[PDB]
Amino acid sequence: TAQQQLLEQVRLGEATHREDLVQQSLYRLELIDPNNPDVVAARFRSGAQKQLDRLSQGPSRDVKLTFAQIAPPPGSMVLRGINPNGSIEFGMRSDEVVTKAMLNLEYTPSPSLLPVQSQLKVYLNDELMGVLPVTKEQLGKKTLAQMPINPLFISDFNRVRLEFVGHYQDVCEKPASTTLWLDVGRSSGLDLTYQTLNVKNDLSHFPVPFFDPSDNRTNTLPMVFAGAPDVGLQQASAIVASWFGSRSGWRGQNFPVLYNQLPDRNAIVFATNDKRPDFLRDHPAVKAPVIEMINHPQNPYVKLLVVFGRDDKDLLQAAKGIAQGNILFRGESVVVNEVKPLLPRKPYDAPNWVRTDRPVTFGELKTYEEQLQSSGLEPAAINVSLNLPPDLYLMRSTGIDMDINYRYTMPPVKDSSRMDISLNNQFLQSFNLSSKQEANRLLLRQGLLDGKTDVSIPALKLGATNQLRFDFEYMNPMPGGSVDNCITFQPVQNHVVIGDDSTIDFSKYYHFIPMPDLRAFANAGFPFSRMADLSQTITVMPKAPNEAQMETLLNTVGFIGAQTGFPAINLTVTDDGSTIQGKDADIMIIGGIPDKLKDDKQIDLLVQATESWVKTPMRQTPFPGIVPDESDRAAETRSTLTSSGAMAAVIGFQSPYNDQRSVIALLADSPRGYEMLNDAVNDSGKRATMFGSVAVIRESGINSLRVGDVYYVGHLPWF
Repeated sequence: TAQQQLLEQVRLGEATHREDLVQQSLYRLELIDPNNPDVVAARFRSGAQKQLDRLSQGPSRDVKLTFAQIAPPPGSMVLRGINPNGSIEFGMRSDEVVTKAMLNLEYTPSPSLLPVQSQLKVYLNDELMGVLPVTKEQLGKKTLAQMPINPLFISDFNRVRLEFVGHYQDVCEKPASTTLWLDVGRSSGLDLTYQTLNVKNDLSHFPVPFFDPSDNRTNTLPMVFAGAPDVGLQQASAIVASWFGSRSGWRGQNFPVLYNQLPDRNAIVFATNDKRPDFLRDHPAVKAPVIEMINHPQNPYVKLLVVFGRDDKDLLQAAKGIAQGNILFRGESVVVNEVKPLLPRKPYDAPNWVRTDRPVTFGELKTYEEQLQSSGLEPAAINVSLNLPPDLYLMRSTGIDMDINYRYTMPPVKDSSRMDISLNNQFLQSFNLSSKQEANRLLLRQGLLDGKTDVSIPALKLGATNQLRFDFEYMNPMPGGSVDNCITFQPVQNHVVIGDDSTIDFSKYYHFIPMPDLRAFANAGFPFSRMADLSQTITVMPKAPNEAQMETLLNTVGFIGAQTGFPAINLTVTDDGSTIQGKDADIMIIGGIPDKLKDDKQIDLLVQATESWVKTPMRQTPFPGIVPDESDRAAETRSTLTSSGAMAAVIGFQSPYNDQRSVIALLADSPRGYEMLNDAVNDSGKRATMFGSVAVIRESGINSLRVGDVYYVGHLPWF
């Protein structure tokens, strides 16, 4: 049984005195079956009296994880004497257990390294589990190696570390030399199998059965309705999708929808008191909004979440309660009472976005403790990734001012070691590390130096996302002395630390951005992401939406709430285009166009049935400047073509009701085109290839362009 392996892991962890493994195993055995006396006794070992009180009272998946997918970008790894460690990380869900795991390697040792002495080691969260010595027959040839992985040592989050220690000379070998290396091919990878378990129908660990942060793959939980949902039900589903997208984050969001059809995976079921789904028939009527989880009628391995309410208002209340907290999930059939309204949100208050009104310390930008430090012969570059609003604008002034406090080891040379600051892989400035020792006396034979630096960056172009990089480049002397009698310096590991007191400020920027620019929409959700809860957005959805339109709306709202750090609890989904007249908000149109906005002549592309037309700009440049050129973006020709092919596009134009407000519409003509539009929307890689004002999505790919009038949104004072 799986619980037997869980208890074996439990006793293994206590034998190794590792609290992380045992705690995860307990969480798992309690998830699968918390009723047996064994789990309550094991929890007693891990207050203590309560455990004694209650004590007295499947399908499997085979996956391939090659180095080309879960390694640094190039995939291939080169291990040297300065960077001999290489890590590969993967995660296991809390509802699945790994039975068999195998590691396959394909490496080529350098021809010059000494045999036997040079060996390659593997570490699965430490726990040295084998060494691979280098023989004479494999000194300079490609080798195939296979080594099993013990399943009992695998936890929720774990990595495998490849340590390469090698030598090429007995005496006077040069460190950091290129003669020693060990290239690891990208074809190498792991080989493990996961097995699902029939977890208990308990809502206490919400939403682990439906979404667990341990899984690093895309979260694709579907949704099921009764068919042709009403306006309020669409709003509730959009709110739930936004909350789930915010919770998932960068994993990827995809919410397929079904109409009165059972799914084949964990899904959310929306069922009012009336028009109940066919499989939910004979469920007793409810008087209050209630949330419960029920097993799939066919197999118990699929867990379904059912949201029940008297009417669409109760469903909206339940969705708003789910988006917020204080629900206190426990057992099943948890009811949601009146939910307090959310407090008003200041613009640009997204939790993910870095604060702009006040200086931001490096401590809050740090995600894990070991991010702001490095060690080794050549310390690794410290990377600090910060998400920024996409409308930051600089108007002839000093840009990002940042104070840096750092600690570094004393360099061997006086005035050679430098610290390099790079933004978006662009060199910014260099600072020389001080030293108090001459090189001539280095052949003769304890503190840590401190440093303070003030840095100002022009930063004309920032973008939706960016990262920093601090490179500490030392000079390491080679062996010297006389030729007949040489002396080699023993390598010493040097540590570089960036203090948390370092602050970065963006208070000298302005919220100005040319429009229409859907690249910011693709990367940050602008302008709907200006309000974290989407309190200034109206969604125009077609009457009686089909599956494709519901899926497109769900995916768009999920990605918008994923780029933003907060769910959209105040989104307003409408059914007709007449109500948006005389309103001050950003209108997002899904699958179609209102007749009043379709003949305003600001539209640069309109796909209607088999006929579509586009306004070609005058001249398109691959790399535009900061200031848009109106002459270049002026329309030149309008060509209309008709064909049976499937196509979709996303366009943006100024709202005809307000100068500041903007309208972005997603349009499709055929179900295939809807499929391609969904795929482009939910895919992060494809969504980053769109810019300008019109972005067509054909089978070849996405070919965007910029055309039309330019309207500026924001506040810009005198100059």
